Amino acid sequence: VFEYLLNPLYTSMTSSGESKDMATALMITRIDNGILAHKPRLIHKYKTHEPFESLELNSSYVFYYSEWNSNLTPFASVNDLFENSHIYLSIIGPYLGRIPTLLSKISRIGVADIQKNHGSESLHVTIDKWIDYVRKFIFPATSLLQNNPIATSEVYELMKFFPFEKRYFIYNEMMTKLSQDILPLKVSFNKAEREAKSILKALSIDTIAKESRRFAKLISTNPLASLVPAVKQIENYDKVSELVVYTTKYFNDFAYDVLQFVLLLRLTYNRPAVQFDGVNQAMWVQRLSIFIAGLAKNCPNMDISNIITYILKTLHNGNIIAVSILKELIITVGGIRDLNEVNMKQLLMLNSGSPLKQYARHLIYDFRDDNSVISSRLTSFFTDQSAISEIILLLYTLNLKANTQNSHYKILSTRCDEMNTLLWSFIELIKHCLKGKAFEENVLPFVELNNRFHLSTPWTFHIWRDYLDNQLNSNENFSIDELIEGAEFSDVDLTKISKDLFTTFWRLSLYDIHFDKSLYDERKNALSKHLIQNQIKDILVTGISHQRAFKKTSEFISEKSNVWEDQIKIFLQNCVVPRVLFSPSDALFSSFFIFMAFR
Amino acid sequence: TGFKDFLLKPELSRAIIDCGFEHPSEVQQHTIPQSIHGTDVLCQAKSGLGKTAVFVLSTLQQLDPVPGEVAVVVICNARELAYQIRNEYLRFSKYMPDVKTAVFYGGTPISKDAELLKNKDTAPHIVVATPGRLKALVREKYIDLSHVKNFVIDECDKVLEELDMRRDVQEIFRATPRDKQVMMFSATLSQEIQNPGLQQYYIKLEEREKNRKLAQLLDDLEFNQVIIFVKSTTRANELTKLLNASNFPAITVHGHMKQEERIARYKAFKDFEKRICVSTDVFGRGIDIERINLAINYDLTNEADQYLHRVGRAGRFGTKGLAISFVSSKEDEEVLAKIQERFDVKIAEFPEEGIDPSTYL
Amino acid sequence: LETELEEESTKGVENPLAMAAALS
Amino acid sequence: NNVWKIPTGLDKIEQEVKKPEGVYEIIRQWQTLRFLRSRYLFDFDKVNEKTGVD
Amino acid sequence: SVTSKYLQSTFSKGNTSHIEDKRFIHVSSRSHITPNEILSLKFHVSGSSMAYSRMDGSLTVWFIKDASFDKSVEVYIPDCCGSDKLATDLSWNPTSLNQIAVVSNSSEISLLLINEKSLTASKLRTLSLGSKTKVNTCLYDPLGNWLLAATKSEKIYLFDVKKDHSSVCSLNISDISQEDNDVVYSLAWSNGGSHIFIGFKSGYLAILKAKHGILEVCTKIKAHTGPITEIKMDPWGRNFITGSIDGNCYVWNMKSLCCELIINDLNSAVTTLDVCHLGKILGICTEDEMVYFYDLNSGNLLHSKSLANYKTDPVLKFYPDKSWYIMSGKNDTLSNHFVKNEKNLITY
Repeated sequence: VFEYLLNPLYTSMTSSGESKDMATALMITRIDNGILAHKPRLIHKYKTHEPFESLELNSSYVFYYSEWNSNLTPFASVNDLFENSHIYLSIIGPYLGRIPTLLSKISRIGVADIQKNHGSESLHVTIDKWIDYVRKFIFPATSLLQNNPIATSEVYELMKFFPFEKRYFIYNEMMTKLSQDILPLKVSFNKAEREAKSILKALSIDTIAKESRRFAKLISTNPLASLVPAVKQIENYDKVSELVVYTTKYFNDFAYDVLQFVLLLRLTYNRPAVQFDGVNQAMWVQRLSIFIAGLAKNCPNMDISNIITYILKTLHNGNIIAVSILKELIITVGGIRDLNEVNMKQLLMLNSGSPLKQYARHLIYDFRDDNSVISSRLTSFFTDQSAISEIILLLYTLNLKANTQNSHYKILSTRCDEMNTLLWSFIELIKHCLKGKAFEENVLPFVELNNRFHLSTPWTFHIWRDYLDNQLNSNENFSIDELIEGAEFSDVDLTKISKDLFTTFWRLSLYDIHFDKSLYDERKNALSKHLIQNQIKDILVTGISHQRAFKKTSEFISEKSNVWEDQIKIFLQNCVVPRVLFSPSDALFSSFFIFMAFR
Repeated sequence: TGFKDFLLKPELSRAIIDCGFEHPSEVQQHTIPQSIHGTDVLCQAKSGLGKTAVFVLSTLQQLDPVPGEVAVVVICNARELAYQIRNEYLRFSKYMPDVKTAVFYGGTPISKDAELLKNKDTAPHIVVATPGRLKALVREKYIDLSHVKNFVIDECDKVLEELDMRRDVQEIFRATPRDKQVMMFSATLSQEIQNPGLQQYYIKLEEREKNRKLAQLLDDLEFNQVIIFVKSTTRANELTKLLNASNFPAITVHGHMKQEERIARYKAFKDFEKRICVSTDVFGRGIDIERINLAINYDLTNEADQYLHRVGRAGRFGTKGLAISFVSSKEDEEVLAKIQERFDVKIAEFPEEGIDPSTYL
Repeated sequence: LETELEEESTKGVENPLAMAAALS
Repeated sequence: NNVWKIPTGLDKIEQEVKKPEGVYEIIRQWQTLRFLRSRYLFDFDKVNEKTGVD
Repeated sequence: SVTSKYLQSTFSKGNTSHIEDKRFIHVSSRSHITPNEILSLKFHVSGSSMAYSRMDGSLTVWFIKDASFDKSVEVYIPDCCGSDKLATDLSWNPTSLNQIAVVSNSSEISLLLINEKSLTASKLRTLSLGSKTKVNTCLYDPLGNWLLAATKSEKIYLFDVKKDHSSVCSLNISDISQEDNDVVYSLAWSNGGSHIFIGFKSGYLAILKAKHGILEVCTKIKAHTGPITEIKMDPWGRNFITGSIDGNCYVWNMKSLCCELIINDLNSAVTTLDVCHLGKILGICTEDEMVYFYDLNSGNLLHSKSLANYKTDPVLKFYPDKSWYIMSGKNDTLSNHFVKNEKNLITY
């Protein structure tokens, strides 16, 4: 009776009347005497006592008492829909779910009503009012459904218009206060939970073909009470994590939002972070972080923005879960392997022309090149709300506070070094994904970095040397000591040292100070389809450019050496010892520049 | 990357690193540094401590690949062990493309082995084999060992105690250059054979309630994998048929069955393909499975040592686990009483209300 | 009906799949 | 709500450090050395596995 | 329960005949090989002709005149539409009694009029479009008023069949989808050419208006969470059935466009589906090599079977003028089904 009451209001919006003219039957066609002939199908009408119409294969049945709808008047305006919801729906109660079609109709009415006045100034009024309505009448109903994804898809298609704070309010209230203290909701939640655990006990590498579909249906229909057992089971078991990340490919946006919700729930639940024994971190942080990284890697419609706001926020207080999630995100999605163990030949190839570098990286088991698209997506998540500079400064100034703690040295050294490597790897990712003008736009330019925050000079140059070399080489208009002008260079004590030597040391690199020319030939000879695109477009063009660069740099160093114990002391003090203690390439480069630059 | 302290080839280092090896055992660090120089080695160690890896890394170090030249010959006792040694050579030679490995054992046409030996695409520098088949190849000049530099004999005790095996290995040894590297490896070298956290519980009940009880336990306990110990093959196969009928994926392994299917199902369950496995005491010793977290002793054994061997399949390398046993007769309680006196362990009676799941994970 | 429903909800009932459908 | 009440901004990460100069009265020596590695490196022979010789 | 007994009888010892084609006698000779395929199979409207195209390139057409294909002539023809190129889709042109449209994943649509006196299939006309355009699906408005040709991306063409196939209109797929790299998977016409139903790969479903020859986007609903495999329409014109690869099969009400009935016993992907000419029984061919027969009105399973690893990719089609259905057999061989004494369900 309610659906008949509401139908004419529903057709007036979400206009289907213009599309009503497509419910017709195929004409019976027959070939007689060698010509086509069309006829209509013939049916007859019977009257029965059953209320719902039907059509049993030749004839149509109808309810006999054809004026039962005489005493009722359909709605004329959504306001009447509210006024009569308060009577019929407050009676039907949580059982509205027994008829899915009503959910769809009311939700589409809501969507069209919100879309009708996108321009007007009073939109927030209608948004608040529909928020209250969906909170009180529809969401408890949709919590009752049984393996029926599309209805929840519709309700969420309406919910998409709210601030996410409100969606979290509704979800959490439904979880805490309305699951208990209401009977049919409690029954449905308990049934769904028991069924979810029953399925979770039977996930295998061999039975995934059907268990994945069943789990997808069950999670998509009634997520926020069937997800928590799954979240715990992957919180402390090994392979269920990979299995779940495999089966996320199937559920709709509602499951996605609820999944992100319960992830924040578990990440914020009150419990200890460090292991009971000592300073070792607990055994769930790692598996949860692996899960989150797998999510960011595989399913690309996940929208983990709020988790990244969690990171950017809770790093301020030094939460270990933030650092861990960041490490696993960088290493799994981005593909940025560290430089702890590198043979001298690989270390050499790792800074050369493009193809030699690519071969070196693929040899060191690094896959940053093949992951360009998803790395760009993640850095786009980071780009919004301008988290880049805040995160770099946070990581840096956090490692210092880690240096000033008190513990056993055997853990202090390892912690400090681990933070250092994490920062280095993050900056490698940032330089890989943000190029051109976007870099200079969202990476906090040099002089502020070095004068306001007092970063140590090696990190400053480690960020800016590539961009400075690029702006110097092509656009020969500007010159060094101008594009880096104004820097205070605080710990340097530029007295009693030629700033020419300073900037000539830190500006350069290894690629522009050493030409082997043997590795190029080795690669060219071992590479001899179209012959691999003609030896990768005659890789040797990069070697030619490399020769030109070597020649220009050596020409520079000639006049510079024509130009230049106190200096011999301060040079070691502030120029080669700080440079060597960095990653290996800085050490090799300090070695090479010690020679070929002096008498 | 402890093997990086070994100062070996980088591609070999990557092939070891992708094999999960991170810290060498005692026997590896004690033997590989000296075997790399080409000295003969005679090794005795406890089984399963990575004795194959020693000489595998050694021969992958000392080899300089020469086309069509066989320098490395390994002789074993079985065909499946030969397959395992060639698989080890393959997982060790991932980053070595020029080197080629081959395996020789009975049951295959000798002409196919010959033609693959003549093929340049399959001309092997490393050959693992059974002594009889490789003897039949050398004596027919199907393979040339005039340039062999490395001779490995695994399980050398059985190689030298059996007369046919020692004669075959000596015929292979006399056809090799005398100035070669020689290595023998075995877990058992008697004196007679060139300058060489676990939780323990029990259920005392009657037989006719077992089938429903597990159907409850296997329903409530949170588990990765479950193993079911039985005393007979018929009861085990029946319980597996019923469990698979119970929407519970389960496998069965025991005697009275062809070895092929035993290896097949053993390997299958090792790979996390199903979550329930049932076996008699055939796997009472030697088995190594990590993910088993919950064990159900359907029928107790006769002696305490067999029960401890059973429970050893859980809590591998000092990890956490849960064990629960069935008691249905007098000798069951007898062995239950004897295990505590020998092993100093209180096997309490399993409470009805269940145990905290975190007490075993 | 209320009591039976609440009990069958909170406690739940084990659906016998192969329970007691054999012996030995 | 709590973890979303934390203030985030460029003005808060400044946390200015301590100047290299350290006044004069096995972890404390480690920290003081890490901090003094930049300013007065060549005055390091005096350490010799003992208290910082000032 | 009459329908269940009818289907059981249709699966009996007799009441079944092997369609004797080239592949059938080939298997008979080589068995008493790698199965090529059946790319597509589509009846004539009047229920008195059949056509299909294997992967070898040869398209067979039968002129049904008997139940067990006794007196049914067969115009076998070699690899039409070029020697290198093979057919992928065909439409039977409800206007006349002989014309056929065939597409071969190329920029050429071939219109051939099949003759029954001889065995000659004579090319009547060829239609061409942009050189890069690679269309692979053709369709006919069930009144023979419009023709549709679709690409795997970025082209949709509609011709007016009345005025000598004058190119009426076109549309870029990126205007319909508005998502990341969508590829149209299945198309279907409404009963009486008024609207075109399109199922993309990303999950969306779109309804285009094609009233007076000018395409336009009416609506788009996020139907499924995986690629949509098939889209069928009820012959009475009250609901349209959607089957996906995520394991769901829904039936949408036509007047209101909202889900009304769901098939829930399914636990695998759907490769095809079909509904009888009476709009009563719904046949689902899932991906685990199994067929199901459901009841449209109630939604409960009424018959199951098992392909048993014979001809992995199956095909199902219900006659447009009788309650019989052609179903694949063991090795890419067709297998008719009937009862031999019941032309329609009502007679039963």
